[PDB]
Amino acid sequence: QLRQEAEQLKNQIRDARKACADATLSQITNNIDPVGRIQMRTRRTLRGHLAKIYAMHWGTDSRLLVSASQDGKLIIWDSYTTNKVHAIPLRSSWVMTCAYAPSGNYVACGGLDNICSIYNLKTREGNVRVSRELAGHTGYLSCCRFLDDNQIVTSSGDTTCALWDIETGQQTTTFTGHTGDVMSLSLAPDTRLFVSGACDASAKLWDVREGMCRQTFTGHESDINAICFFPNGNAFATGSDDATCRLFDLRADQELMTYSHDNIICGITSVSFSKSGRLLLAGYDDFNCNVWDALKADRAGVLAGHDNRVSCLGVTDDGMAVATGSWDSFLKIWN
Amino acid sequence: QVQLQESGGGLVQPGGSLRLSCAASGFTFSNYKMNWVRQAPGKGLEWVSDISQSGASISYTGSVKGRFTISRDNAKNTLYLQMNSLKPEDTAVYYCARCPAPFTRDCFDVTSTTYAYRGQGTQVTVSS
Amino acid sequence: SVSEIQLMHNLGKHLNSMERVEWLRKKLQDVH
Amino acid sequence: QRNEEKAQREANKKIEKQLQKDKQVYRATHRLLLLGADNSGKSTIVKQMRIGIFETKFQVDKVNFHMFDVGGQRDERRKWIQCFNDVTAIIFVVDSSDYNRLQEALNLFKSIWNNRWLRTISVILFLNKQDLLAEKVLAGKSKIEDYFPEFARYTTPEDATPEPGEDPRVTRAKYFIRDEFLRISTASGDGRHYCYPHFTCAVDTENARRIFNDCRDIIQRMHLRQYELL
Amino acid sequence: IAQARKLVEQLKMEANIDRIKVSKAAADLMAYCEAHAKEDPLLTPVPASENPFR
Amino acid sequence: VMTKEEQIFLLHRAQAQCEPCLPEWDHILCWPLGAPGEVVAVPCPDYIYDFNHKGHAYRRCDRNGSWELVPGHNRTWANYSECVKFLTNETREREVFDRLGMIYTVGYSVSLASLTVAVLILAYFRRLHCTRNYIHMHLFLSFMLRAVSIFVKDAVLYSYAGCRVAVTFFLYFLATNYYWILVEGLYLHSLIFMAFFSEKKYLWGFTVFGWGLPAVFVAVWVSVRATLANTGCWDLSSGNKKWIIQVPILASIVLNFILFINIVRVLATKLRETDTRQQYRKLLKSTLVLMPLFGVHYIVFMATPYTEVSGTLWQVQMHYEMLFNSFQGFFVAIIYCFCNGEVQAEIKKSWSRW
Repeated sequence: QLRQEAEQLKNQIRDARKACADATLSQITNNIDPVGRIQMRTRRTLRGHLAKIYAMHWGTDSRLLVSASQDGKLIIWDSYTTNKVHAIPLRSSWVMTCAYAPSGNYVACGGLDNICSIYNLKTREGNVRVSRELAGHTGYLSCCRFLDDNQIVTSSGDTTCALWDIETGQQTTTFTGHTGDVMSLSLAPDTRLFVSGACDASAKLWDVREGMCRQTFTGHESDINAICFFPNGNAFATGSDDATCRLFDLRADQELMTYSHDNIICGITSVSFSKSGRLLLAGYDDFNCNVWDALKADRAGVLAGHDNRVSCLGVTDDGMAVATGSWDSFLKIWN
Repeated sequence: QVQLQESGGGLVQPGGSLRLSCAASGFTFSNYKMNWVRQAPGKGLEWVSDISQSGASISYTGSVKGRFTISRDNAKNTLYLQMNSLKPEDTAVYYCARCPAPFTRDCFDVTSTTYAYRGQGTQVTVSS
Repeated sequence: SVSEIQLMHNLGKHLNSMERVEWLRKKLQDVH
Repeated sequence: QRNEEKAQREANKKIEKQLQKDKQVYRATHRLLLLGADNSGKSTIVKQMRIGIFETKFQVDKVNFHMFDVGGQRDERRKWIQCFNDVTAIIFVVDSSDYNRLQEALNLFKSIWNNRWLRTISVILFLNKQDLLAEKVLAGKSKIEDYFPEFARYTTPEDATPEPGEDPRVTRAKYFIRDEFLRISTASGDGRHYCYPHFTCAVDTENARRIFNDCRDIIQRMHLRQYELL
Repeated sequence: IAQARKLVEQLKMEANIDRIKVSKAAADLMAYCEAHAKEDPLLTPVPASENPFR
Repeated sequence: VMTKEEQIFLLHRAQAQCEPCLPEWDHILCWPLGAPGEVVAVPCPDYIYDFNHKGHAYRRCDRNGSWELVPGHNRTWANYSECVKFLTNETREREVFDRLGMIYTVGYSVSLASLTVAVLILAYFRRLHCTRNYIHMHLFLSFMLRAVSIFVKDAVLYSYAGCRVAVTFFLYFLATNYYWILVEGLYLHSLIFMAFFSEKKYLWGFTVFGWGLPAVFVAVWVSVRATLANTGCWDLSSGNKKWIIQVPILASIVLNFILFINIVRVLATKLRETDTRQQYRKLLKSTLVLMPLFGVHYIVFMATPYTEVSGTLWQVQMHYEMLFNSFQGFFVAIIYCFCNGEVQAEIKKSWSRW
């Protein structure tokens, strides 16, 4: 009875998707002016990570970025002058995520030690010290995103997105619904919703206030490794192991467009939009990133300058440059 | 959506023949190394057999080597497990498990407790 | 013995001996 | 004012002094990943290393090893195993006694061996509980060919060095399981990565030397491949 | 039975959303990519005078 | 052995001494008194280095007491045939020495062309700036300075401020190439014998050893020749003073061979543990490409002493040596910089990218 009722509920959901699929984004946007061949050159290369860079996060000022490497270092770089503002020795060498607070006062990181450690940069003492440890997750911390100086949203490998109160260090809200390791987040501009791709080819739109899954999107054929909202916050794009990126629209609730190429048989590690959202920047496992025209699904260009797998990708909040970490321990900035 | 709906299964006397069919949907069938896994009553998941992308390289658990035949039909996007000889040990639920990544010969996590790309499963029980 | 050094010496001495016989021929012609 | 520029430059000189100081320590220390199961006996081997994740230190001949056992995570390991692609070696520990679970360890070995990221890492494969394997063969109740029909057509390899007072039946069994692992190792591993099979029990006072010894061979061959020798 | 008991209403709350047409929502991405086109320093390359990275 | 200078001095002495038939100078010997109507025999003179000293030169004295003339000439009859017994007039070494130079001048030319393009490949690629390729650029440089210094010697003298210092550079730029091969062997032997060898820790030790230690025994040999025997362009043998350069160079060639045997012994073990035939198919490939790097060409004719030029040992050895010595830098550049898995990857990577 349960199996039949659940399956028959999916029928009208699929029917309403086909009903509202009046046309295709390709058909509507087939007459727009193409973005044309885009050539971004490496502007600065940041050196001094010993091991592979796994994560990276820009600051809100578009100047400082924080990078994590698999050797217990959280180096905060100055992208203008290429200087190490701070180097934080992490307790566990294995760190899979890092976030820089919107205020820039604190910096977070976590990995296979199951703890989203918060480090206080504004300590009056010589160097930085660990602010608080966030225990309560039972799986590798895939991603950690700040909401404000006291609220942090985390993801783990135990199908658990959690929202924490860093003052008390207690998991206030837990988000449950994923059937797979949750690999990434993306907060909406207003920080009221956040999407979350997991290892079950299903991105779920969560509600921060309620803790309930507002919507669930499928269309991918493998683990989703990256996800990012469109800068307005009414859509998002995802990157999976099936060597394609799919753009989903919250209000329409279908797969608007897919970014796949015949010669590409490598998964996507990271995606990110430009400030205008016209370019999608997907970081492939074939050691370079490709710049997809988000409205035409055309390869505008390629950022080929990494020796190893591209692990992370960021665009500054003013959009003036694109950082790109990789497993070759080198953090390059593009423009 | 990725969906695997197995068919076949039921009561067959020992030595019987049974044809399990796995109709894949929502992905390119031709890429993934499809597997077969089964769960004995009051026992953990175990791996039965697999098959490569084009059906080149085929392996079996050994407990069913020579008794079970596996083939994939990329025309209709279907997987098969032709059973020849059944033992009372073979009573289990057969799940049609798919390989996570599309173009790789490795297959991590197919016998996992909560794997995503596995089918619902069909009870295959043997008795007279 | 390194061949390079030995060959260098030998070429020097070779040219020395050629000069010697060149003078020898001159003296022979003188006596003649 | 230019004062802030010099202080920013001054910190970078002090920061990059610390990174160089800790770079020597990081490169001079070898990282290992320990893998197995509930009944494998990873817990017993880490006890022999007396000289959410579990960090083991042992010093052999003044060389530091970090042995990383991962405890916290779920049974799905296809995304956190990518962290350990830069390790020296994967210490894969197998329970050779339980033949029911021994096929699952072969599939786990195959996924590691053929992994797009682990395809350049050597595996120091340990076949633990060989004592419990011997008593299983001698009893005769548990039959290998029930699980592995190919064992009916197997003979002890010519490269066999049985221990004194070892029954022929044990050596025929204990080498079929080893040889079964090496079928996968030799199918695709071509100089990129190497398997180092071994036979250990719970009462051995070693497996730290063997890791030190097998790591030295891994590093030796890594150097020789750069010189196009191997 | 309990696991599938909670699945019926979880999926029901997803089906009650006030969905709109693709065509209406498709044009919104063009509208935002055009309004902010001029402010994106990667679609239109920026002179080295105000490009901090040069 | 005897310089033209010395031989002129000895003849001058004999002339000053010279200054029946009567005594007279014929430009080479003083004739004595000759008995009337007699054959005069004079021992072939001591003062002529090249003469047969067991012989006599002959004149005839007239019955009239005049030295006998040559029929239809004013010339004095003389017979010097016995003195010239060890004399000839021909060209064997004339073309052999020229052909020896002809081989290696072209031989070192293909080395210089191939190495210079090779060192730049290892130069401007940041990704290849490992400590191993750091040994290679220094070794590549050694075969370049060797190929230039040898060219200078042939051009400068074989075509005294320009020759006293040209020899010193020739010896120094040769000892370093015979030593930068030792460093290459010591480095590879330390990666395989030292348990977790510290590459960067000892990298400065090699650079001083490769360039500096050769200068220690070349300069002291210069400081010994100058203060004892300065005469000539320093291209002559002073007896056992030539062993102050050769011995330290030859002591390097045995160490490479002892290190090459250690590496091949180990690389034999590694292939056995990775089927008996496929060990041969890979051991042989790796052993032949380790000959140009380790310089095991030189061990063949290492302990051969100074020998006569027309000797069949001298002819083959020099034809063998100049052939292999010249082409080494050529063989090394192809094997270690053009048939390189890593280098070929990047050149096509930058080719495909650009």
